[PDB]
Amino acid sequence: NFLDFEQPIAELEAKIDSDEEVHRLREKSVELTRKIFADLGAWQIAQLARHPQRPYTLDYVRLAFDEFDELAGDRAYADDKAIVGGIARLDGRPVMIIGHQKGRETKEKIRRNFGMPAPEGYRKALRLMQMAERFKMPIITFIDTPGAYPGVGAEERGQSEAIARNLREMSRLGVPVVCTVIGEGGSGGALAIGVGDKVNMLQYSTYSVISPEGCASILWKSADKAPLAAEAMGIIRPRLKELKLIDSIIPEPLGGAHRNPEAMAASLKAQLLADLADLDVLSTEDLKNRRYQRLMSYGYA
Amino acid sequence: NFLDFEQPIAELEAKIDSDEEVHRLREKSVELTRKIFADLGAWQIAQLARHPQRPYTLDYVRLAFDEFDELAGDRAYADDKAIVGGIARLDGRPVMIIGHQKGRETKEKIRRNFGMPAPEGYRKALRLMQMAERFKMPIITFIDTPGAYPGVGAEERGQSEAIARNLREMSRLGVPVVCTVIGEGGSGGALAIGVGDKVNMLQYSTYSVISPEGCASILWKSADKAPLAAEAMGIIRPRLKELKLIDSIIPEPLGGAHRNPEAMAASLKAQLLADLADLDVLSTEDLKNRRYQRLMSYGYA
Amino acid sequence: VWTKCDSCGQVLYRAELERNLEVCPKCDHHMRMTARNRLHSLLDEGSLVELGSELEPKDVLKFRDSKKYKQKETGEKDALVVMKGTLYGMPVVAAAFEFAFMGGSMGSVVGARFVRAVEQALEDNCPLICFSASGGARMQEALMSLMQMAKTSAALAKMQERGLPYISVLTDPTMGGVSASFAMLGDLNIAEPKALIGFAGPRVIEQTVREKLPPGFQRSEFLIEKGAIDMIVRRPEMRLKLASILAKLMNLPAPNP
Amino acid sequence: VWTKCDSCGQVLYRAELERNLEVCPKCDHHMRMTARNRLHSLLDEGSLVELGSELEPKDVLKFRDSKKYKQKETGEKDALVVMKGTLYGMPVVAAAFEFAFMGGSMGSVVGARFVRAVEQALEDNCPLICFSASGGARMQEALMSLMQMAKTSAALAKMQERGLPYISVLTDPTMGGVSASFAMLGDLNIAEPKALIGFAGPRVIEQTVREKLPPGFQRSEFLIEKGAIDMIVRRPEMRLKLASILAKLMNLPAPNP
Ligand SMILES: [Zn+2]
Ligand SMILES: [Zn+2]
Repeated sequence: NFLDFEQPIAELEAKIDSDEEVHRLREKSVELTRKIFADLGAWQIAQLARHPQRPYTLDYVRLAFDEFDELAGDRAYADDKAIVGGIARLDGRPVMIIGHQKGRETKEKIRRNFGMPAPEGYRKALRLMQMAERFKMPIITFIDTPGAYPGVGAEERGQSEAIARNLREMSRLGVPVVCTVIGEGGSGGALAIGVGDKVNMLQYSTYSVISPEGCASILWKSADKAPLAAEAMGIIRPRLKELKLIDSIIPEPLGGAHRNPEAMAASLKAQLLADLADLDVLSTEDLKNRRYQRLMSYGYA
Repeated sequence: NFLDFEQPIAELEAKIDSDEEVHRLREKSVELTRKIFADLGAWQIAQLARHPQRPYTLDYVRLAFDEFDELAGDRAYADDKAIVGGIARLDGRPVMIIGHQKGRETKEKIRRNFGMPAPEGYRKALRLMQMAERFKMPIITFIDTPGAYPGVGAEERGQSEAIARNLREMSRLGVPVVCTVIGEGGSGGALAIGVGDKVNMLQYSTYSVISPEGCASILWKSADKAPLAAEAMGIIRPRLKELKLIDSIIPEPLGGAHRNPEAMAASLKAQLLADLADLDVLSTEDLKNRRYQRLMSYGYA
Repeated sequence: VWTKCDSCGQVLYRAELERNLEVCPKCDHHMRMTARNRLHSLLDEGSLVELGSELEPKDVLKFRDSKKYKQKETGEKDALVVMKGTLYGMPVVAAAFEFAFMGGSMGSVVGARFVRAVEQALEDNCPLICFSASGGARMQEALMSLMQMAKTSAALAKMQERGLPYISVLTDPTMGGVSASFAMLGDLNIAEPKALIGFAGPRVIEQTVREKLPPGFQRSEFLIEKGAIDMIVRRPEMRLKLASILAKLMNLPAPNP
Repeated sequence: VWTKCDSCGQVLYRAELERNLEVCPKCDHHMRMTARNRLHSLLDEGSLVELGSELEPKDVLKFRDSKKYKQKETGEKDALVVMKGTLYGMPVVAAAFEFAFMGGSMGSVVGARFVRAVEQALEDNCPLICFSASGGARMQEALMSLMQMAKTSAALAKMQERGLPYISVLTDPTMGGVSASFAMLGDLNIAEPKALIGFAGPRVIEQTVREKLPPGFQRSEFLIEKGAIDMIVRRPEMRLKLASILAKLMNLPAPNP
């Protein structure tokens, strides 16, 4: 449950047990939980992103979309459980939703490799983006994964090609694609479904070309000194926006998305609607050109 | 070596051991081997098709094509050894060659499932037909397989979808496709690479929706009574041609293709050249339309 | 009129297996469901307009028995039955196999009729749905049967470049030829509960590796885990679900449950 | 000038590892082969025209060391080196990684330069070849590095719908980011003998399943059997072979050996 430094907020949760009007001392609860979050360090942020009570793909699927039919398999090997995808409506408008599904409990986490997919997962992810296009449908993805599952079968089964083939095929997609990092944007295993027209990122989510711990123990010969790496690379929401890297930063409730998923859904569901509409004034031809263009610009050369 | 009823021809092979001019008694060898083959029964034919000394894919690859580079793998699982494919020239003209590779010896046969491919083999077969198209290249396939490998991994890996996906994708192929049954045209595992514009069949090769033995032990509750099935279904070269089913019947040397692969290559290599040229007077648009048309006509409704 | 259940035995009143669509209410086990009936239980009311009815077979090879094994126990032309119509006011073609007819064996008529559905759904410019149940291709028509695969699959291709949704519904059982053709080329592959689907029958498959076949091997539930199936929908729910999905693929308004 | 061999020890005269292209003549073991040299050993004579040379990096994040770790031991801008030119009189672009440069790490310049090769090969309307050697993306440029994957791969897409052949040559080693991007999106994926290719390094991979990694795991020979590689061509033969293949894909006349 409750994160680390949220302790005093957790302790202040001792209100339910409770003149009789003092019940509104929680005004101070609202503060504190306000000042505590005002000065959070890079490393501290990634912890919220990885927060144990943070909403996952399916949560928003149930909180913001209706008539969601989850499609399974890649047609050739299996149905990766680290990837959730299917056809649903977004205020009537059918959409193709694809995302990393971690899992609250340690058991679900196991059943879904903590959201790290195997090559057969990206192959499924793409099959769906492809079905979207086929039926002039929009594609909405939710990124939240520690990264692509590193393993033997993964390699033996083309974890590289799988990812690559997606980066290629996604760019040529002929419909709008809004990508939101709702949690942990890990490596290219996250990028394998992050090549979109609009690329929003929630206030406390992160994104990096490698996990902090790794980068840490590689350029600092120290594991624990990961926080140092986190602030070095620039894995935080704004740190990125200041570089044309992400389009918009969707904000979370007071003290984190976990503190109120129904409001977070609101904010997000809204943002999607925004992008997914100021994008229909574009012709397929233009859309793709816009994307390709935005794609070549990434970087400084 | 030598087949069954070819015995007297085998016995007559006792000439090498040998007036001195009698060495041309082999005029009678040429006959006999002429009269023996003149009256061969349906079942007897399928035996030549399955003949142990019959030329396989690679044989023609080396006998009629040059600069042959064999491509491997499907990009996702493995490199099926029951399927041979690659880029070569046919009198300068580059071509994409794909075919069932059985294998002379019992060891090679094992290394290549006696030419029965696994779903990962058709996936490779298609990847290559696709690379052909991409580079405005012709596709030439050689059919010779007992059928699609029936197994657990085969099923678990989509032997059905694999085959189907090919029948679909092959029809839409945007280049000329000449298909020749050089051996045993078995089920849809052979059909998985037999959807062509021109579909020739060697004189002694066969083709069926199911093997005789099976069909036998299913509609005759008898295995051995397969020959009966063979004549019933119509698995022989002409038996088919008499039904707009195959385009042309390429002839084999005197007494079988095994009796002289260099001549068979000649005949075949020729036939290909024929079709693969009276097909270039067609526009892609027309080509495909021609094919689709020839495709809907199959049957009697 | 009191039938017994395949795998359960729970006696049941025929009129009951009606609003329960030939399905066991105590075991949920799906059972043999007529080709013409299915089409009804799907398409709305009255809208049913049969296609390719002006299509009948014929033995062109003089096979053993053949002409005689080939209509009194099904009152139908061939294993497949195409039918135009609507789903919740949505124009949509359908088609279903009659596993009672020799095994829903695919051959000439089956392929022709199918193609029809595609031709029809093509100019009308509407979705296509196909319920599949077969044991392979009609050996009695040999290579004619085989070719059907390449054809039906070739047509389905037009269907797709056109952007029209085709849903294949694989029902117990769907094997060999059909399984390995249009019955697996659907935009959405949907299998009814505990169905038996595969290319080679367990029979032959077994006497090959000469061992024990894994548990579930070739059942909706097995397949769905090998990613060969998009989802497994129960029969009663099938009607609306199909409309639900199809409705989204077609951008039309959701059906009114 | 008498160097020793990596895995063999067989002393060798430098001038020897010349017409033998940095390859062990007694062990056939392929060794470190300069990025600018490779391009030479491929492209014909004189035809070499460098592209994207007017491209140099810069630290935009103020990383640890960074500006200092970033040219005296390679006399090059960034790990990749694009070069226009010809092969047996055939116009063809090329590009190769300098694994000496931090690890051939992909980042900003690497991606830009690559894109160039594609842009160049696009209007010229000629084949593209890329020799790859890297250990991942340049962490020093963070998400900028990552994005390169999506970009280079996005461009390669234009290349393909245009019908132009792109051959990726994976050389020991090609891992992570590049491995999982354009380095695996080639029309033909060719690996040099006994190369080490993969997405995750054996290092991390190992300390995961916490066991012994299979024999060969991630080597040209292993990969080729998992179908990730089209074929494995030796270095000396590489030149002509590339021309041979490319020549066929381009319909041009076979090169004159
Ligand atoms: Zn029951
Ligand atoms: Zn050596």
